[PDB]
Amino acid sequence: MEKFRVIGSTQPLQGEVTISGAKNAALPILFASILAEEPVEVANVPHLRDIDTTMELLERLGAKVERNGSVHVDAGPINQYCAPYDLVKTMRASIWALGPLVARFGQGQVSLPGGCAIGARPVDLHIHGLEQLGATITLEDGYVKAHVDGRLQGAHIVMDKVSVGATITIMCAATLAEGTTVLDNAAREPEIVDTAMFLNKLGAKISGAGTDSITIEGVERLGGGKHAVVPDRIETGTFLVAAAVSRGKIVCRNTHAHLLEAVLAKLEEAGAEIECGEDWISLDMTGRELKAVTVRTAPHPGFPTDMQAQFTLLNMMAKGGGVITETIFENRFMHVPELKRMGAKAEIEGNTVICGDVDRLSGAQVMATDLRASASLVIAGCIAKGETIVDRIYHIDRGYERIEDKLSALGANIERFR
Amino acid sequence: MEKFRVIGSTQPLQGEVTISGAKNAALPILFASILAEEPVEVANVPHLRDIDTTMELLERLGAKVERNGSVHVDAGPINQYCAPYDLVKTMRASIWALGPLVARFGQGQVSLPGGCAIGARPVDLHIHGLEQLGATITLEDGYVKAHVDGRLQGAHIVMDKVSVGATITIMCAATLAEGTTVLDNAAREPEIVDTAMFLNKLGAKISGAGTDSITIEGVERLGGGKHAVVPDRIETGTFLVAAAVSRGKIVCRNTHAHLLEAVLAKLEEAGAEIECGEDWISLDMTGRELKAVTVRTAPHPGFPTDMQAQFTLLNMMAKGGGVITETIFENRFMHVPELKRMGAKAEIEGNTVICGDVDRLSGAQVMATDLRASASLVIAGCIAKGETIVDRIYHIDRGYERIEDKLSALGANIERFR
Amino acid sequence: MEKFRVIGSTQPLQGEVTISGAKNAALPILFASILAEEPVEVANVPHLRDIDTTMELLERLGAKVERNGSVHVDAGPINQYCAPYDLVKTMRASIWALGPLVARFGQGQVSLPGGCAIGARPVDLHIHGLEQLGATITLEDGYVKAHVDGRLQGAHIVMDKVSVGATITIMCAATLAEGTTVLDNAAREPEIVDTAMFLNKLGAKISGAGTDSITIEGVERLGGGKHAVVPDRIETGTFLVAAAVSRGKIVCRNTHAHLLEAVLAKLEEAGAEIECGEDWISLDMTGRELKAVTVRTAPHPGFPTDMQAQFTLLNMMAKGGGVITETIFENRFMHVPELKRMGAKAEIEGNTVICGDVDRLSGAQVMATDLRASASLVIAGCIAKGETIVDRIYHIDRGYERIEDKLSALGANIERFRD
Amino acid sequence: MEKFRVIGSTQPLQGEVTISGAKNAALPILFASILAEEPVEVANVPHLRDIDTTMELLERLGAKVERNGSVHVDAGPINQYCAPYDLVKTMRASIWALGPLVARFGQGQVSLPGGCAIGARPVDLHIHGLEQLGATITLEDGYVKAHVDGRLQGAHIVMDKVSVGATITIMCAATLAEGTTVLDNAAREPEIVDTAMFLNKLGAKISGAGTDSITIEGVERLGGGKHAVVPDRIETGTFLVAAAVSRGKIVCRNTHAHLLEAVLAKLEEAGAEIECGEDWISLDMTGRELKAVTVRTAPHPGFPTDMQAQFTLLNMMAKGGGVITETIFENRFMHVPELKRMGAKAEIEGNTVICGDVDRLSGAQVMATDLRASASLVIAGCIAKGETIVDRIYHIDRGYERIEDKLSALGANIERFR
Ligand SMILES: CC(=O)N[C@H]1[C@@H](OP(=O)(O)OP(=O)(O)OC[C@H]2O[C@@H](n3ccc(=O)[nH]c3=O)[C@H](O)[C@@H]2O)O[C@H](CO)[C@@H](O)[C@@H]1O
Ligand SMILES: CC(=O)N[C@H]1[C@@H](OP(=O)(O)OP(=O)(O)OC[C@H]2O[C@@H](n3ccc(=O)[nH]c3=O)[C@H](O)[C@@H]2O)O[C@H](CO)[C@@H](O)[C@@H]1O
Ligand SMILES: CC(=O)N[C@H]1[C@@H](OP(=O)(O)OP(=O)(O)OC[C@H]2O[C@@H](n3ccc(=O)[nH]c3=O)[C@H](O)[C@@H]2O)O[C@H](CO)[C@@H](O)[C@@H]1O
Ligand SMILES: CC(=O)N[C@H]1[C@@H](OP(=O)(O)OP(=O)(O)OC[C@H]2O[C@@H](n3ccc(=O)[nH]c3=O)[C@H](O)[C@@H]2O)O[C@H](CO)[C@@H](O)[C@@H]1O
Ligand SMILES: *[C@H](C)[C@H](O)P(=O)(O)O
Ligand SMILES: *[C@H](C)[C@H](O)P(=O)(O)O
Ligand SMILES: *[C@H](C)[C@H](O)P(=O)(O)O
Ligand SMILES: *[C@H](C)[C@H](O)P(=O)(O)O
Ligand code: NA
Ligand code: NA
Ligand code: NA
Ligand code: NA
Ligand code: NA
Repeated sequence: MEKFRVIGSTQPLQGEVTISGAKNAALPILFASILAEEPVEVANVPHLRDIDTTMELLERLGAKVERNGSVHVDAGPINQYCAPYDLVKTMRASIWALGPLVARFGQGQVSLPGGCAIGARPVDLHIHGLEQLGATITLEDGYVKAHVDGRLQGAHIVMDKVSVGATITIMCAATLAEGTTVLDNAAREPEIVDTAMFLNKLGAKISGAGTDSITIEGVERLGGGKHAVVPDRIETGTFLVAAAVSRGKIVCRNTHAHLLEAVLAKLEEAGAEIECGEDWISLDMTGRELKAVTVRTAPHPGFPTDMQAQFTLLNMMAKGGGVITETIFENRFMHVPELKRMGAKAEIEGNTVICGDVDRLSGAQVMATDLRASASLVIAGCIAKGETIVDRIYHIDRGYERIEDKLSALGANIERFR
Repeated sequence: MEKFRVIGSTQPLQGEVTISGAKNAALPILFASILAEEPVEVANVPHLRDIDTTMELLERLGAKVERNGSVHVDAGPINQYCAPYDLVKTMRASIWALGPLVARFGQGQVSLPGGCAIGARPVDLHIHGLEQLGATITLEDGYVKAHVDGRLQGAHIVMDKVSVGATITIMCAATLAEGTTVLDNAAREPEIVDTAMFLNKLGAKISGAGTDSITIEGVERLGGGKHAVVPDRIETGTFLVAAAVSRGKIVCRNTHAHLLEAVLAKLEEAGAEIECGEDWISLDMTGRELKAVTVRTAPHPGFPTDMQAQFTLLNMMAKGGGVITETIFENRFMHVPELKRMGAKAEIEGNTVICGDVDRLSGAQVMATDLRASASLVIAGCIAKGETIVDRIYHIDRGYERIEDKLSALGANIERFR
Repeated sequence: MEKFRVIGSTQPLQGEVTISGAKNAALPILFASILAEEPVEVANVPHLRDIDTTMELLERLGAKVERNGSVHVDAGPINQYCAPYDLVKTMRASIWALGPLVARFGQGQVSLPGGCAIGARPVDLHIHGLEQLGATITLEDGYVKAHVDGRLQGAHIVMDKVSVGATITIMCAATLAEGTTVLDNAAREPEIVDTAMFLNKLGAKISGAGTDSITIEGVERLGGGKHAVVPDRIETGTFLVAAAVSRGKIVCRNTHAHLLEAVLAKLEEAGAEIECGEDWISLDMTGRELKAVTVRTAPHPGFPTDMQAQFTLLNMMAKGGGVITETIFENRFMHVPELKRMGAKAEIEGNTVICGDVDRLSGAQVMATDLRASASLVIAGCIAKGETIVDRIYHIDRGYERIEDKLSALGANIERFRD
Repeated sequence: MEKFRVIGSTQPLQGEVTISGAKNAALPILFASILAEEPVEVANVPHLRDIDTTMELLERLGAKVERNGSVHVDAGPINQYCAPYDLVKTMRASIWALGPLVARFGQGQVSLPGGCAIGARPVDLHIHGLEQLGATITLEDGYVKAHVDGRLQGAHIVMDKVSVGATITIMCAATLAEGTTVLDNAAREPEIVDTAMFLNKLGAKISGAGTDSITIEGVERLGGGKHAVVPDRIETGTFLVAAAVSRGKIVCRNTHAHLLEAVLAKLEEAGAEIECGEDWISLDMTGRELKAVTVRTAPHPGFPTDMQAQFTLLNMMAKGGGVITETIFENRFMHVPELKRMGAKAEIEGNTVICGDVDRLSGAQVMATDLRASASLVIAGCIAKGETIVDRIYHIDRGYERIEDKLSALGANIERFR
């Protein structure tokens, strides 16, 4: 198991960082490419483990896949329709293959994702969504087995809850259904907007993406095309926090303020000065005193739960307390007892963390548990005093491309080892 | 203390009900008219106590007010700026007086509302939204005291949580600020749309209302005009549920399905046949079995917390159990133990009620506690066996207009008495 | 509708206060006397609205009832078996009438309590506990109708949750059942112990009260007798909070520390010097810095939920934050938005209050919603700057005896008034 | 990693099983023996990973240790005082080393445990209680470092909350203090009672163990002795559920009903025939109808949280719903989504699972995440239709001795493989 050895410092993290394509846009785009009958190019895809898994999954369906900067996909010759346990237990996102498969081939099988470290994370909304589009779905031997005689049919659908994943499953499958689909109470996340933009280039007709009502007019087939994935707003916030919490000064390139206004306002409120350009965001925390903030996770454009662990660390270092309420997932405070091992002060109650204030963390051996928690611990390591060992660092590589290099270019002292 | 004596019946409720203007659009529109220098007419306003309290409150500022079908307001000669405790303790919506006063006159005092039966209901967002428009705000003798030297200044504001009230405060006040305001993560409720249509008729420049990003270009003054208040989606919901739970058959006039797509979909799922027209909605339940649903309250267009009490009842009488989860207010199951007095089966756990199934309620003396719970008890009274006395019915009059007359036309047996 | 006009001061509250008998012991014991075939005298009973309500409820069953220092009760000639809606809507402890009546007479009807301000407060455990003693129970037109053909039958009962009320129902009712009952996971509140002491004087055979396992050996009947009610630990805590929060000095007479060790340790943790005698407790906070504390309400001997609102105020005036977590009742933070009107700082999330720090509160008009919140507002009145009007003050009289007079003896400026 | 291959059947699980000594007794007793200057012998100790790890902990302090039926410990020559990271990350109960060490040697160091999967599990109450006995405690490099100049000082302590672990820590440490200690609001779990019996045989002076006030009079030193560990009530509960959920008939030996009255009563309420002897409990579910039940977890003698996963399975197979509220640990529902893979039906909200009804589960591949979930998954494997693979089965050996053997003796078809 790979680990990070991090040697901390009161040195501010400063410099520049090039922000990669969004993990959470590139995934649903690549799964959406199953619908396409012609070759497809997806530019600005980061190198992550979840993309290798996704790439392998498409290969195992009969698609031809190749990558470096872009990923090229020829989904034309797809002639298998299963996403097996072996891969799904690796990556629950695999659920996204069920919609495109049934919609294009009338058939689809996908291992039901078991339990996630951050929550039970059921998929009822995906299932009920495709059923509403005319599919028949069962569970046999732990596989969600879906099928429809003919084409899926357009329907008016109102989501019980706001769900990113399910909004996508339904929107994507609806592109090849007969007639028109109106999905109400959809999620507004910008990766949804990007997945629609991509599909529309292939010959789909999706309108209202990024509003709570999405209209999809079904077409008989989708073609080919090129698309550059939207920048990663979470990677972006992650580095801004890294600068904020170290009295630092950083500019993020190839990223856009409109993707993360809630985070940018919270960072301004915690003391930072923020500037924005055509395609960059800068943060200056030099000579500014870090102040605690109150936070409530919520659907976009509210505060994203993917920034929650990073702001737990911020508040732990910020004077004036700091309270974080997590509404989205039920078990996403696993970073707290780890940070406590480094001398951090906080208390948990239901869905809320109440942070104390601490001048400086102490290096210690800690263990990553999930993707965003993992990053917070590495940042903690950078500012702490002495040597930090972050075990199980493969979690980071699921969502950050070569984070040790990116942070090293900012003055961090990080070693990847076995 | 007025009461309702209801004699229940197995007879399904049938007929027509004419839906009134939305209470929650009428109110902010009325408070918004404080910004107007010229006479205003607000049509399609229901007769509720809360609208009387709002009228009394404008009178006390120096406005000229009168009504019957419409409400007529001349806020030109206003020369006092305090909303006093004796009225605010009656109706917390009075905080809406603060923003217009300070925006137009540079000054405002409103009594800080105390505890609500359904929740703590703080107004921290209203105060902090106004502070970002450049107002200086104190609390003194229980009065939220706001002031600004000159005009408020437009700003970029990102809401910390979704709030209907706070969104309104900020939008209305920004219509007279110098420069442009952008309000992100605003509430999307349809009463916000209405208020904004109203304000634009007076010379305001508000775009994006009904989306999560509201842009307001400030103007130096607003003039006069005439506006008709959007129909009440909650009152619509309430009668649709009455029909459904008595296995009956109704049509609601002067309403629009697009105001309540979440409610209509749960009524369909529960078994009801629903048709919609240009300005009407019907529900037919005759010879259809009532089926339990799970519901989760959320901000519009999700399932409204103002429909939750009524849907508790529906589940209590429906087969298959039913689960209602309330995310918005922390204490809105006060109806449950009073319904249990009538023989209902339910268990509360945290923010969730788990309903059993019951064939028919039994009449009993019960007590209304809040507006929406009140109507649930009344509906319950109509289907129960024997006589139900609902104490403290003045709550119903705050939000429904002569509901004993509307239900009477549908065949209910209801007496108002002391 | 009565109010208090409180005028605040920085002068610490100082002096003595004589603790009355526990309301929450007085009540079960009076409902318990329904079992008694002959005269009973209950000493050390406070003068409260809830006791007046209990005495009328007893009268309406056919008991003969008088009071002043004590309450005298002859339950011998009881001839009716209904607790009517008009009384239960007033006081939900009226549910305790169900078990004695069914146990002694084979029958009892009691109106099913509605919603309470502080939580839904179902009574399913009382009912189920009585069903398991052999009773048949139905809900008919809002009334809990219980009957049994003959005497109740002892049973081994394991409580699904800890409930003060239900433990008492089952305990009392069991004293006239045939054979032996063992109640497990029983509440251990001292008011249960005192009710058990009371019943045993009348010829009952209750053992293990105050532990999690209570054995009741049923008897055929119960005599009469005399009992002085245990001190009120909540009133005790409430005055000790008053001294502490006013940076003052107090001694409470006719009370015992062993009733509230959890409150005392938190008061010491808040920075107070506390001393105890055989029947008194003193607190001195003079020259001392009030420090915030974290609290988790929990069954006795844990931190009592009835002290929560008062400790909410304590933490709001204390430095260092302060976190209060309520695990018992679901909606018991109504005092918070009212204290906010007086300038307090706190935020609520779920079952937890996170308190800020404030040097001095500010007088304002405020509304009592419940008994314990009522007292916290009064105490806040005493230390705030200026005048405070506490509306709907009748709540306080449900559980405190002439509280304005007790506070006035300490230095407070309080006026009960109308209109 | 070892796995179980289970092949399910409708065959009822029937026969006998011998209950071992309680895991949760044997551990605190073996940590308690750090106090003793003379050899100690602890009989009826189960063969479990956690007991190997404890024996290793003890040796590393310099104690002499053998086992098989019993564990022998000679703590006399202890010359070291650290519980290192490499052991604590394996088993957080190593915290119980801290108290005995500082009590006996004036010094102790223990790695601050990180996150547990079932909750954050802080240890604040152990620290604050040892400080109240006169210890000075610090956090340094992730180690809890305790020390006192001389002997500990008996104190009057009220626990902020009920904690099994801290109760024991404070109780054990107090046996060597100068003077008397009174631990109010103490935990009452029978494993505390057992530990105190063990200590009094060595010369300690503990009384009240079993109630909420424990009085310990300090002595100078403690000698040696023999003690048979109390039967495991959770292992007992677990086999009783296995029979109940299989329409089965079982008798458990070397166990006592008074250890688990809460569980027996819910089993009876579920429709099972229970009978109890001097040292046995039997359950007969043959030809009986399994009925759902409600459970609220709570401190002993309430319903134990270590039975909650098993009772989740039970209610999932029982008719009439089933609600389970967990009030002790904040993330103890990880079995749920894994059972869903097997066709189980249930939803979760906050601290509560709302169970549906299923006639028979479907074999699938599933993942154990903790001790009690692990066992519930194996039992589900025995009653499901088809083949079930439970991965990461080492979890189960942390607390159940040779469970595949105990279950085969009841009819089951289980295979341990790699
Ligand atoms: C795009 C991606 O690869 N993963 C992201 C995606 O996860 P994901 O799409 O799983 O997140 P969702 O918005 O679907 O889920 C949010 C909440 O809704 C619940 N829910 C969801 C579906 C369902 O059928 N039933 C149900 O109850 C989930 O358990 C969770 O409690 O959005 C999350 C919300 O920002 C991000 O944190 C994840 O990083
Ligand atoms: C229009 C009107 O007269 N009343 C409606 C309005 O109330 P209202 O405008 O009060 O509702 P909000 O959306 O503002 O409140 C929603 C949640 O946000 C919280 N919050 C609100 C303001 C604030 O400054 N801080 C804060 O934390 C509230 O306590 C609540 O828990 O919207 C509610 C939600 O649809 C409706 O049920 C009410 O019937
Ligand atoms: C007259 C009297 O002595 N009143 C006290 C008594 O009230 P009371 O006896 O009502 O309080 P309980 O101990 O019964 O209630 C504890 C918890 O159990 C729940 N519950 C209770 C009974 C039941 O049948 N089902 C059920 O679910 C309640 O809703 C509550 O959440 O104890 C409370 C808790 O210490 C004190 O605050 C009250 O001042
Ligand atoms: C080795 C052992 O005997 N383990 C058992 C023991 O664990 P353990 O002794 O760790 O359990 P505790 O009773 O201490 O913990 C109960 C609750 O208190 C909290 N807490 C605990 C200690 C502390 O210092 N601060 C704090 O907040 C925990 O988060 C938990 O939510 O009791 C549990 C409760 O039945 C059982 O499930 C475990 O199997
Ligand atoms: C953990 C985050 C989930 O189970 P995965 O499928 O995304 O790994
Ligand atoms: C209850 C709904 C609130 O407290 P009000 O101010 O509207 O009376
Ligand atoms: C409120 C405290 C309850 O409903 P009561 O019966 O004591 O008035
Ligand atoms: C999980 C059960 C805890 O971390 P452990 O230390 O007992 O493994
Ligand atoms: Na902080
Ligand atoms: Na139902
Ligand atoms: Na404080
Ligand atoms: Na609540
Ligand atoms: Na079930």
